[PDB]
Amino acid sequence: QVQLVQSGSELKKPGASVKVSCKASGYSFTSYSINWVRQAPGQGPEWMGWIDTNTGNPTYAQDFAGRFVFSLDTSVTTAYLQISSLKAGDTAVYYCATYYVDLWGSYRQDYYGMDVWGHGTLVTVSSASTKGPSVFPLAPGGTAALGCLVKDYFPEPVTVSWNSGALTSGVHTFPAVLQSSGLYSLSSVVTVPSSSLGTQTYICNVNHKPSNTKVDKRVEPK
Amino acid sequence: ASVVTQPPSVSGTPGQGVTISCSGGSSNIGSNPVNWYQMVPGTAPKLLLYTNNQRPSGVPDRFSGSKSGTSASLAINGLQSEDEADYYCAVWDDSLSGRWVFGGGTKVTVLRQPKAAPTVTLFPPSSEELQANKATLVCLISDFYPGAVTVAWKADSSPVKAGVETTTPSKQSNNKYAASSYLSLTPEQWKSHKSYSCQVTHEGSTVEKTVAP
Repeated sequence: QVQLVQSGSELKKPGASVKVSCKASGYSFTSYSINWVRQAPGQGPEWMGWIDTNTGNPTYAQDFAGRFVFSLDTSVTTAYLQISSLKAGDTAVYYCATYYVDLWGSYRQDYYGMDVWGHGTLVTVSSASTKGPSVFPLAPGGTAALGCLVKDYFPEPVTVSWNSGALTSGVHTFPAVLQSSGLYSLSSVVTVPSSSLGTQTYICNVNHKPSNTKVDKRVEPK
Repeated sequence: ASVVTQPPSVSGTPGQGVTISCSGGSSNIGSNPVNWYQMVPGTAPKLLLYTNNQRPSGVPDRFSGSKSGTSASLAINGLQSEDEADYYCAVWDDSLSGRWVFGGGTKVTVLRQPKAAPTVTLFPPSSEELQANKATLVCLISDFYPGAVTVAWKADSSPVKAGVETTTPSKQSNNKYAASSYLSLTPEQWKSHKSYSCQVTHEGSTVEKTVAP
């Protein structure tokens, strides 16, 4: 059974370099090439190239030729990917891939080694360090919505309640966005009758453990 | 966008059949064999079909593939719950410099409740933030199903792109989805326009919310 074990998630500053690993097992490592593919947020995967595990010669897709380096340590049947001068656009999941060797004769060193993929290694290019969120109010008959914008914190998670936990009906706390800074921001919102806007008290309670941050923020219209 | 074109979202009730188009060009789909991949969270990407229509050991025969002219297709006949996933077509392209190219992905949902367009709420920046010499527009998107949306912003009547950050859709407690989009401005840019608009497209239909200073 062909197996590819990839190294753990990485957080690196822009301008830095990173080296990720792909440990292969279950087959003859030097008889079958390794292919590399990444997928950035939102986008479809992008093929980066392959490396001949016999000769060691790498071939790079046009768009990855330069800052990206495929290498090997055949003695531990591991393929490596190194990226230099990391950019925001390098933030992605990086996959190694090879053949269902059973279906490709005794030896194959070409770009068709795309049958079996590792679980992927997330590389996040970030200059963020531990930081508490800034909290700002969100204000706009029928129903209306008010809330709290929990802005620029790191790392996850933040917890949010309303009126000390007493208010739960119509509360929706949204999963955080990860911006290119490496900081997170999220929003939590209470849907309420419009008449309650500015006639009733709404305080959001935001706790960010890593920074020892507790913030209570009252939210009113306008 | 991607080199080969896939519908973002395809759906059916269990047992129904769906197809996923993959539209390319002469230099790719038109001349080379196509692979299909299935992406499930917590699971490595999985080869579903190779050389257009060949199933690896284990892939059920309700999955079938074909290619004609410059397009390929993935058919799933008799949708089951475990088929809910993102699907990607891929092919070698001789044109660019030689590289595999991928579609942008297709989310297949096995419908368990009626399609629901999203609720969209757009918040302007607060006085507090503007006082801090910053500005964030907040576009929140909930209760949509299937869980796929695309978000476009516009300053007055012009598209912006810059300063936009959008989350992936995430499942809610009621099995519909939520997403959010943030547009970062300067206080000046906020005041120097008549309005900003957040446009959310879901299953082909766009909903627009607008705020003004």
